[PDB]
Amino acid sequence: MFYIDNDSGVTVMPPVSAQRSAIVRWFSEGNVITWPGMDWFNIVQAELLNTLEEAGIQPDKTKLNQLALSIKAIMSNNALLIKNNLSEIKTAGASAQRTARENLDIYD
Amino acid sequence: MFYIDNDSGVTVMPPVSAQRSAIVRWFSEGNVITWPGMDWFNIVQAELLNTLEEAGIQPDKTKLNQLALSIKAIMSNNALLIKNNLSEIKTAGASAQRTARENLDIYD
Amino acid sequence: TDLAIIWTNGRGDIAQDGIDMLTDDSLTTDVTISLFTDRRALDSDTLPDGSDDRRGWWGDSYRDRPIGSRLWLLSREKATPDTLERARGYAEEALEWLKTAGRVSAINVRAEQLHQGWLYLYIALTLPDGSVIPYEFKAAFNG
Amino acid sequence: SPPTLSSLIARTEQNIEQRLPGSWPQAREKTLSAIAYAQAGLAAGCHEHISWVGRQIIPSTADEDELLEHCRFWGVRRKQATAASGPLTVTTSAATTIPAGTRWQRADGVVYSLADTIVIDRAGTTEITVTALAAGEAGNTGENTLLTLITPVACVVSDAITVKGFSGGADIESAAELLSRLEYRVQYPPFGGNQFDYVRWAREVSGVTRAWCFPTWKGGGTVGVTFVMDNRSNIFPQPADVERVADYIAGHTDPITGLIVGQPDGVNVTVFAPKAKPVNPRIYISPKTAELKQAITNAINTMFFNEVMPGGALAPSRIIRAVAGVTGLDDFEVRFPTEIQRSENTELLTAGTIEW
Amino acid sequence: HCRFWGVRRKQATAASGPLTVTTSAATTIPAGTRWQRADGVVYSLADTIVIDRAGTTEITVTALAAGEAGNTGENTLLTLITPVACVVSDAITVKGFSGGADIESAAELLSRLEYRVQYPPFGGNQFDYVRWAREVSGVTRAWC
Amino acid sequence: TPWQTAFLQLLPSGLAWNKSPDSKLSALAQAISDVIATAADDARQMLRERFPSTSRWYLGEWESFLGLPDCTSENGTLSERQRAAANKMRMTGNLSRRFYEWLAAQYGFTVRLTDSTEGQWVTQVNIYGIKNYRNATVLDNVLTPLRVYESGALECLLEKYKPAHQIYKFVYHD
Repeated sequence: MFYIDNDSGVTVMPPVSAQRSAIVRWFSEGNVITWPGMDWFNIVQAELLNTLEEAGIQPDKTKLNQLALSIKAIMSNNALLIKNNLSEIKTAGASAQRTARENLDIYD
Repeated sequence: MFYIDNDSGVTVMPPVSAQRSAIVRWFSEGNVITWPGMDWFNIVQAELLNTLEEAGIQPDKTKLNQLALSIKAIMSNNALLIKNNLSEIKTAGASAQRTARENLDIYD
Repeated sequence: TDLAIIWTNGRGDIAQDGIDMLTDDSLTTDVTISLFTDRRALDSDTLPDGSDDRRGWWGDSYRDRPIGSRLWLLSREKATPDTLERARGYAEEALEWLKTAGRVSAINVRAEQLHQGWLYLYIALTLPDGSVIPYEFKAAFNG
Repeated sequence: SPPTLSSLIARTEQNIEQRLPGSWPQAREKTLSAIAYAQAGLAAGCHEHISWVGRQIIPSTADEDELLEHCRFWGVRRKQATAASGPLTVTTSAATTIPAGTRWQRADGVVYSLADTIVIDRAGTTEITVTALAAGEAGNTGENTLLTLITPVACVVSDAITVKGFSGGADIESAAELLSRLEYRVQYPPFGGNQFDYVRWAREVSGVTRAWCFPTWKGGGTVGVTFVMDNRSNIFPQPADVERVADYIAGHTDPITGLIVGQPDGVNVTVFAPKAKPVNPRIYISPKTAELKQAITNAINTMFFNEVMPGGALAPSRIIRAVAGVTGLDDFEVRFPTEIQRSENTELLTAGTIEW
Repeated sequence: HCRFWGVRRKQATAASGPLTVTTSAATTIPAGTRWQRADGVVYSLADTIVIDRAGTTEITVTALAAGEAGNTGENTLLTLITPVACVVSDAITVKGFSGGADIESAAELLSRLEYRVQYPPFGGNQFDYVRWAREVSGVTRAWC
Repeated sequence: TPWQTAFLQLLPSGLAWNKSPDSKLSALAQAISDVIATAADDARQMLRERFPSTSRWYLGEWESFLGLPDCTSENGTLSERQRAAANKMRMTGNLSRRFYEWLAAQYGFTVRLTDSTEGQWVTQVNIYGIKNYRNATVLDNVLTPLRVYESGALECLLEKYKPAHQIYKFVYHD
């Protein structure tokens, strides 16, 4: 899927190296020539994969909007939605509705 | 802008080859050194561009915070806000208020 | 011990159980396969559809015997005794391959019309003394 | 590099487990495990077929028929086999007519058939010319050989002895030779005036084994060619060989297109022959035997044939490697060639007699 | 017959292999930690190992099942049973486990018994001293 | 996926079988057919491997058969190795200055063969637009630098393929 599907890869990730520079560094074609290395690619790929895992969607190769679907899935799993109209409080239970009315200051 | 404007990219995205390995595969420089390939680059930039397009933000090379703006726009479009005081759910229509209150157990 | 066919929403399918798929070692799978897969209609039969296609299987010319039953010819019938007689005959013809071998001793199948709009088939076999206890389930619905 | 069968089993099991969450197809004696194994076998067969489809893209690793097709496409032409022929000196006993198509078989089994009918009117030997039917290297024979008679004739002695043997028996080029020629053609492209062009021109002529070309030999307008024939005992050109090689480079028809190609009109080639510059090593052997004499001599000859060029300098280490390549001996210290020997382009290095 | 002669049958043997486990903050794995497979066969590590830094390490682990069943393959995923501080419940096994021999068969035992019966005495010889010195694990060259 | 559709169509047709895109038969068909999908991808990439200009698996063999590894093949860039192989396989030509200009420009350089300055045979190779930087592509390794700096690739190429009689004289311009 989103990981490298070529024949060249290791099923176990190599550990990342220790920190070397405390200041943000960048790329440069010219004045020292820079090479990517495994660490930067692994970090970016792992960030994307972990965002997908947090959203709960398994990675697939044919689809490309899985990051947007991941953001939307996190949004639904954590925050209320306009279309839902406060259904999550009810789904949770009756004490949740009691406390919601308590916070909205609706006494008997 | 965001894409390859180095006069080295094709106008039409080449098709993505089928999945080869099921497990995640990481990069390694030392028993065969791995290469990124076209599919990894295409997939990563496609995910970023798809998130940008989902948020309704047109890519622009000058700005470098468009991912944060995209996430904030997804928030403002598909979630409740603290500064709105539920206004979004009550400008929609009376049926929304009826459903919200009957959900919150506030009826006649 | 092959996979078992489980009926949900009027359509059978393989099912899981714990680690792998549910397994069956009885006549239940054999009967539910020999009864409910469409075999090739004859040249002279009139299909229930308005089309000209006859079902079957690409392996019918590789498996020494037609696969299933011709019960699909009764897709759209009215409440008349002719359809009941035809269903009885088709079930007998589909399941007679078991009686040809030694896996069953006798077959008794009857057709009836229960509560309006019901084509009821009662098929009772006679397993021999050594046959294993068959599987047991009921059709189920959800959602 | 197709995946192995165990790797295919693992891949199929991973696919099954990914598609059906919560499952573990690796369990022993289970339906998913059996399905995975069967699919792995089918995929292994398919991958082997893919590998065979590969490996024939290049002429080097291709099979026989595909190699022949590659050579035919690239323009390499085969040389057909010939047939041996010669006199027979058959002895008769009266007037008779040896009919055309009669056959004389030699002990080995090869059969030589007379071409045209011959009428004889004396009781004495008569010389007739016969040609072989085998059409191969086995056709040619020695100097005085005997040939029997497959079927008797009216009044002809069965035996027949050839005072002067047959000749002209050759073999069709093998696929290995065709592949080598194609590999040389691809490795050294034809330009029409290049150093490799001159080398291949001097090599295409019959009998020549090696050649060398020096660009800008004696100025900015001339070149130089020097060839060495290794089949012959001398292994150094003659004036006739030099003039015929010059003629061949000056003009020769191309078998493919039928037009004649050669050197440009403004250059001076002046192909010449090299001069021997022998070096005489002194190698000490612990066991002194004729087998080690032959082995060391042959190794040194091959070492020269491989890594010696006119005008080049050979390091003393080469001799050491060549003599160390032998097995039986224990010590192989060399004493004469202790310094690097160099020579001019006209001078060709050669292994002189070794003083044990 | 084997009991009388002196030949003892060989029992079933476990299977050992490498575990690639990564730690969070360089902990010390106890002497008897345990991992579990999906089928329900237990693997145990009988050793103590201290980790210096956060990274993946390979440890030799032997199965607790005597038979051939406790013998996994390539890239098999294993999980911990009892949580350990700064250890993630993940084990990859890049190299599959090896071993897993069941009890000896009748033909194998008969061959071993016949070897015992037919083998000759080996009095101290210049050749035999070489074998006796080389049989010890580690020794690779001997001279007498 | 089309391969799972093919597998489902190969499976028997009837009421007992459920071929809807959410059933266990489909979920298992995808896993069953993906292996043959990868095999078909390999067999399809063999068509690209057919030529040395785009071959990736068989670059080593295409170089060994052609005797390629030499001056005109650059340090490590797989694109340059492919270009050198694809040019050496189909390089046949004359000795003219026009052909030499075309051959030099086919490798990415730019030269013009101008008349002599001291003799008649010594033609001048005026090399324009000199650039020693080669950008790392997506095919090459992950450890290669972004730019590889190589010099003198055209010099020895032209000295190797020069006419036997003539001697070149190189001049660099900007």
